[PDB]
Amino acid sequence: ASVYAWNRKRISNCVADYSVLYNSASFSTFKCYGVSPTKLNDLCFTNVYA
Amino acid sequence: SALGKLQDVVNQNAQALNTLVKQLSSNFGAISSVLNDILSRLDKVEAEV
Repeated sequence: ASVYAWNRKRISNCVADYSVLYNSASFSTFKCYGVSPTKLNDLCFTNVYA
Repeated sequence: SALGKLQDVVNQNAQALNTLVKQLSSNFGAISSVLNDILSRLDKVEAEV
């Protein structure tokens, strides 16, 4: 998206592997707040909004 | 109503303990009041603070 018209994608009712994300050296930046990326795989969430 | 001098000793210990126990719910500037949340959300280098 254009940044004032920013996109939001709802994620719900599914399983994921965040190591597929944090291992991906293509990301020129990767940071986390209130959670550690290496600890994401033990969690579950209400929904997620990307 | 005559037994106030004894009842007060039970009441003051309950007021102290049900404050000491309830302070486990306080955040103190951390990410959660419950310790297992931090340990299950953060790696130890972030968790130690």
